[PDB]
Order: sequence, then structure tokens, then C-alpha cells
Amino acid sequence: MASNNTASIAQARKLVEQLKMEANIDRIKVSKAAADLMAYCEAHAKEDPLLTPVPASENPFRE
Amino acid sequence: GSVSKWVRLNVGGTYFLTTRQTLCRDPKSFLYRLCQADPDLDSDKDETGAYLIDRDPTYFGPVLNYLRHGKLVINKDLAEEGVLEEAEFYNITSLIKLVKDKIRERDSKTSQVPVKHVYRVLQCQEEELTQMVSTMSDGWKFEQLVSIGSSYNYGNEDQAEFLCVVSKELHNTPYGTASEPSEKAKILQERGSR
Amino acid sequence: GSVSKWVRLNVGGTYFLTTRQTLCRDPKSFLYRLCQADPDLDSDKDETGAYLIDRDPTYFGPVLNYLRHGKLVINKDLAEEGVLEEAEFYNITSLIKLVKDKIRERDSKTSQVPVKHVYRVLQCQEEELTQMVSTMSDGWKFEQLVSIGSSYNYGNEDQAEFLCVVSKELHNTPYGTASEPSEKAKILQERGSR
Amino acid sequence: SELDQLRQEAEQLKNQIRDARKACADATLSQITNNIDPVGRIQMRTRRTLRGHLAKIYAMHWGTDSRLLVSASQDGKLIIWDSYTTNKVHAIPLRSSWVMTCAYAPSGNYVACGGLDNICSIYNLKTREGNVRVSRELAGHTGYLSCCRFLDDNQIVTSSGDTTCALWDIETGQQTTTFTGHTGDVMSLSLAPDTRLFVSGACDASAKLWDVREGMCRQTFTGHESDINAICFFPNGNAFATGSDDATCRLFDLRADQELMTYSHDNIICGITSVSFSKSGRLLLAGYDDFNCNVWDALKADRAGVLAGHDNRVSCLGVTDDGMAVATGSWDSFLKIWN
Amino acid sequence: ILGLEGRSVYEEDFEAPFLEMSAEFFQMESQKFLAENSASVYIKKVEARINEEIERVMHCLDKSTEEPIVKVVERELISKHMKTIVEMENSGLVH
Repeated sequence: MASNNTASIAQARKLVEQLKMEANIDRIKVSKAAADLMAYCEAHAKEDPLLTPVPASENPFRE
Repeated sequence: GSVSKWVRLNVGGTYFLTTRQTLCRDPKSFLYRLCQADPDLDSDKDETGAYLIDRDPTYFGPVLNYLRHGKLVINKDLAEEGVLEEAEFYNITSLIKLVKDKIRERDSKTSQVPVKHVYRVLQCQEEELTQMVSTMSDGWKFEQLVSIGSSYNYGNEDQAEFLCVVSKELHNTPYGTASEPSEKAKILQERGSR
Repeated sequence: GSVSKWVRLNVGGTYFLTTRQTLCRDPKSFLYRLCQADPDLDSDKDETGAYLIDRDPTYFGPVLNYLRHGKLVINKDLAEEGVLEEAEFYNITSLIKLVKDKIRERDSKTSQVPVKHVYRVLQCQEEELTQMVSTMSDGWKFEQLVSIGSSYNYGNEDQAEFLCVVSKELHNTPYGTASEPSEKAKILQERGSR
Repeated sequence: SELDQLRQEAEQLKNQIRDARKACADATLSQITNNIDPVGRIQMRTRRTLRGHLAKIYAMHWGTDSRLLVSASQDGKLIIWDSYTTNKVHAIPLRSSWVMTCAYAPSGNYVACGGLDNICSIYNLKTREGNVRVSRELAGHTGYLSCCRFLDDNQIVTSSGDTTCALWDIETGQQTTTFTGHTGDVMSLSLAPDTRLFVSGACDASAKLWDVREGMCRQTFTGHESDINAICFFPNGNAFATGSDDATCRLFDLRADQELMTYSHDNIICGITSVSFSKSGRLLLAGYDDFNCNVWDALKADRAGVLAGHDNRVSCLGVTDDGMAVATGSWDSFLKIWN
Repeated sequence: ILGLEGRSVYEEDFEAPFLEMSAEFFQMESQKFLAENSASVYIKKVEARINEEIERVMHCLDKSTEEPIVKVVERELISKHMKTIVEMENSGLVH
């Protein structure tokens, strides 16, 4: 097809299709995702060396 | 005439005796139009009947070589550009693509007559010098190592004690074609300029 | 010329059976007048009924190719100069100009064989250095880099710290010239010498 | 013809997406849960200054072992640094000029460098001899390639110009999995730690999350109105920070399909040019294209710290795979390591 | 071929009048059949008429188009007369 303004229909068709399952996919509350992120961050705060004063011996950057 | 077991194409006024199925290679070729019968021709020898086609016979050599023998190997006294231009006339996309590839290959392997080269500088401290010099890239040619003085640690064993400078017989300008300019590339270029 | 649209010429003893249209591409052509009847033209061969053009067909090939399909490709064994000299005899100006450009392009690429190299000196501080080394003018070559110690902005990071020689091969691509008789140019040359 | 009906259908579908997002848009507990103590004042020190570049450093990328980073400087040279000793393991002369992206292989045996030449060069870090040889010149890109990350050792996507991101089979060297659908030159490309979804940021200011097997835009995040510079997935693969020419870094989330959080200063006009998450992802390192970078709290959006000391813009940030130090590929031709 | 894939133009020009006339004619034909004669021979007559008309429409028109036309023809023929057939003059389904 090229008589419907030169194949402009296919892009809109693809947009509709790709919007379908984006409507379909599971939706989650903002608070839940936020709390999940805090849980992971707080659980890993100790093992993130930026948050903790690095002793003079353990790192290869004061070695 | 329109159909014959062998046809004498008077290319450049010179006979090429070619068999039908080889001309039957690609439907969009002019040769296909010659093979089929739908009279719109009046051009031929007025004493034999051999179809006079006003085209170069010399580069039809390589054209028919590719046509009848599958793969193209050009005569190294015929400039590949004529082969491409004559292939344009007989409209064979595969051979045109392969000729463009051959032109790019020829220019990459040989465009150093106009001395087309790429140059880079690679500062390196004296210590790891042997490593990256020895492990320097395949295809690149080392050109000059230049010492750079310093007032650091009695002038020696500074992080920059040398400037290696290498080159490359290849070039990024077209071998016949290359990456062509675009507005966003220019945007990033002037962004990096400042 | 009023019969046989596929007019047959005897160029250098070679029967060129060519259409009127191709020759009439550029009326500035000696042959365009042969496409039409004129009474002064009394050059003919009565053994084949074809008119005479006492010029060789060895270089008539590329000329007829250009004139038929608005572009020519000379063989890599055939003299561009011969195609040119056959070209003016039919007086096609654009073809002659293009062949002049091709000839001078070739001769520029063979002026390389004589020991003829254009040299230039650029100056650079350490920071900017690689930037010109990388993005340097295509078709030249890097030749030498010398670090010269500095007391103005001591040592490194001084503009006059590094001198980079570059070079290409002498060329006469659009043309070469040995002198310009214009006086003021000579006056400026004398002034700029000292 | 059929343009009007499909336009209306797309409009109502997009409105449905909007309504689903706003309906499932609860209050973000993060700023609310400031009873959790802040990250306080933490300032990293430059332990190492990797002054081995003259040209401006565009892309830096830590290796899979977080000791061997690869940096590309704009002249066209790749330097694989050893950050524990400040010694260059390699210094590759690239045919490409204007290189903006360098990516390290999962095996740590390949490097992908991309310039404006429209060629993704895949250089073998180690050949049988021991020199650095180009594995593959991936050619066939419509435009320049802006960013790229290895899916495998024979699979890699290339966020290139002209709205494409096709996954390339490195063994054969032809593009294999097309990812068209964008409307701008796809500049950014971020791989999640799961590597099954990649979010690409283009000049259309829309971050398109693509499924890397089927190859259709799994999600289409929007909320930026200026071209997206850099995208950094959260260490879990459920959320990502997005930067742009606006001074606002948007923390988007996949579960909510919309931005969770903002990191914006009206006192800063510089575009967010690089985004990176620490080991915990609690710190949001805001690379600013003026001369220096900042770092926010990824859960409070307050000033975690400021890493300054470069006299020219930090063009890219990188964090170790243990998060234990952050390197700043800047435009002052230095890569500074901050522990 | 003028549509090149375009069903709408051909349907407006040809398919719609064809559908309407066929539906009306086969509807009245089934009605007069049911009126004149019993159920089984009525079924045989409508099936034979279907065979003849379908062959002629087959050669007349392209396969891709006829399937909607035939389905609506059958729906007019049989579905509309669903209830009359069960208890019909002379012989019906209960008979």
C-alpha cells in the first residue's frame, strides 16, 4: 500500500499494537516501588563503600 | 532475431556471441528485454540483422564475464569505474554492489598514491612503553616516539615521559563512499569543539 | 547525411555505425554537421559508401563513448593525451575541459615520482598537539616532531614548545604554473622576503 | 484514509496509559519517609588521577572486574587503564575519530568503540600473540552510533542515529534484531542487570524500554521534554535515573511505569550529562556538564555531596562493580578516581 | 488492481449492490420455496441453486471477495427462516 499517503498507516498501526500490551502489563503502586527501593538501599548501605568511611587498608585506592 | 539459441550482440559494433540463459540471469536487465519478444526495436545491422547496441564493447567484457561465469574478476588494464558505469546500463544490482565493494577494497588496500593516511598520538610513560609499543595494533605503523621533558621526580618517571605517534595507511574519507555529514553530527562536533 | 539514421562512418578504417542522435548531442561537433547535408563536404569512400574521417579509431572509442552517453572512461593502457587530441578535432569543449582535468590529475600523481615534496611547519603546545595530529588535512603526512625547551611559560604547556613538520607531494591537479608576469606580485614577493 | 481512525485509537490508548499511571500513582514514600536518616555529608577523595589523555575524554566504562576500565578520548584513542596502579594496560589507536562510546565485554576480552564513522569497532583485548587486534568492524549503521553495550560476545546493540538500535550478531557481522520506532537520534542506551530489557534515550526526550528478544518497545517512559543524555539502571533492574539538558534528573520506575522522583536545582542550569548509581543505588551521582559533578540521595533528593576539581565538564561517570570508587571521565582530559 | 489492496473502493462500487440484490433475491426465493413445497425438497432445491450460483459467481468474481458474499447469502437463506422451518406447511422439523 502507498495510496494512503505513502505508507503512513503502518506506523500508526504499530503504535496501536505496541500500546495494547503496554496497557495490558501489570501496574504497581508508586509507594510499593519506592518502599522496595528503600529496602534494597538500606540493606546494602553497609556494603556500599561510599556511604562508609573507608579504612586506610582494604581498598586498592589507598594501597 | 528476437529469439535465437545464440545471439550476436553488436556491442560497440562488435559481436558478442552469447547464449540465452546467461542473459536470462536477471529480469530487470536490458538483456532480458532483448530476450523477450515484444517488437519495439528497429535498430540492427541493415545487412545481417545483428542487433546494434550503442554501448562500449570493452567493458562489456567484464560485464559478460560476471554474467556468464557467475563471479567478476576484472582485467587489470580496465578501470573499475567503467565496469560500474556499464553495469548501470544493463541494470544488474548484484554486480553493481560487488563492484562498489571491489572499488572500496581497492581504495582501502591502495589509496596511498595520494598519500591518504590517518595519524594518532598516544602519550605513554617510559615504563609501560614497551608493552603498548610491542602490543601495538595490527595494521598500524609506528612513526615516531618523541620524548617530553618534565620537572617531576628529577624529570624522569613522570606519567607522561613520551609521545608515541602512529599512523594508518587506511583513511576514513570515502573509498568511493563513506559516512556522509548530517546536522546532528555537526551539532555534536561543534559541541565538542568548545 | 539524410539517410540511414544509423549512419556508418569509416573513422580510421573502422566502420562506426552510430545514430544521428548521439552525434547531435553537441552540435558544436564536427560530426553534427555530418549528420546533415552540406555541399562543401566531399569527403567520402566509394568502396563502402561511408564518409571518411582520417583520424585513428584507437582514440575515437572513448570520444564516441562520452558523446553517446555523456561520460567517458579511458582505459588504463590508452593515452589520455591521445583522447584529448582526437577530442578537439571534433570540437567538443566540455569533453576537452574534463579530459584536461583528468590529465592534470594524473600528472599531479606522477609529479610525485620526481623528488618534489611540499613541506610545512606548524607550532603546537602539548595540549592542543594531538588535536591537529588527529584532525589534520587529508592527503598530507606527518614527518617530524621536535620539542624545543622554553623559558617563556617554562618548558611544557608553552605554545612554542613543540614544532611539527608535515608534508605532502607536489601536485599540479587543476594546473601548474612557473611564473606570473604581474608586477605587483613581484613587488610583494620582494617586500615579504625581508 | 485510515490515518484518522488509527490516530484516534492511539490517542485513546495513550490516554489509557496515562490514566493507568496516574491511578496507580500513590504518594512516593521516599520524600515522605525522611524519618529514615539522610545520607549526610560524604565527600570522596581523588585517590588517583589518570592523566594519560590529551584529547577530551568522552566515554568511560568500568570493566566487569572493576579494575580495568576502558576510556575513549575524542582524538580517537582508547586507553584501557589499570586503576589500581595508574598504568595503561593498552592504548589503542582507533581509525574512528570523534569516539563517544566505549563498552567493555562481559568476558573482559573485547571492547566496542563507536564514532561518527558509522562503524562499531570490536577490538580484541587479547589475541593469541598478545597484541590488540580488531575483532570485527561492524558496518551497516544508517547513522553514527552513540552508545552500545554487549549483550553477549556475539551480540551487541548499538544506539545509533536515525532512530535505530539494532542488535548485531558479531560473529556474522550483520545486524540481526531491529529496534526501530524511535523518532530521534537514539543517543543513550542503558542495560538492566537482567539484560532482558534495555532503555534507550533519544533526542525525542522519550525513554523507550525495549524487550531484547521480541524486539518491540516494552514500555515508553515520558516526562522529559529535552533530549535524554544518559540513563543509568538501578542495581536491581526495576528503576532507572534519566538525565537530559534540563537540570532535572528523573528517577523512573518500571513497576509504576512512570517517574518516581526528581533531582532538580533551580540554582543549577547545567544539563544532567551523566547518571550513575552506587553499589546500593542510594547515591545518585549527578554528572553536570559545567566543570564538575554532584551526587544526590536517590531516596531524598538532597545534597549527598559534590565531586568538584575538574576545570572542564565531566562528560561521563562510572562506578565500580563493588561501588567502592567512582571515576569521572571529564573534558579536562583527566579520569579522576574518587574513593 | 486500482485499489492494489483496497477493498473499500471495490466494495462500494460492486460488492454492496451485489450483496443487496443477492440477499433480497435469495430471501424471496427461499420464502416462495417454503410456501410452495415441503421442507426436504426445499432444502435440496436451495442447495442445488446454491451450487449453480456459486459456480457462476466463482468464475465471475475473485475468490478473496466471494466468501463474505456467500456467507451473507446463506445467512439470509437459512438463519432468517430459522423458526418457520421447525413447524412449516406440509412438513416441518417436528413432522
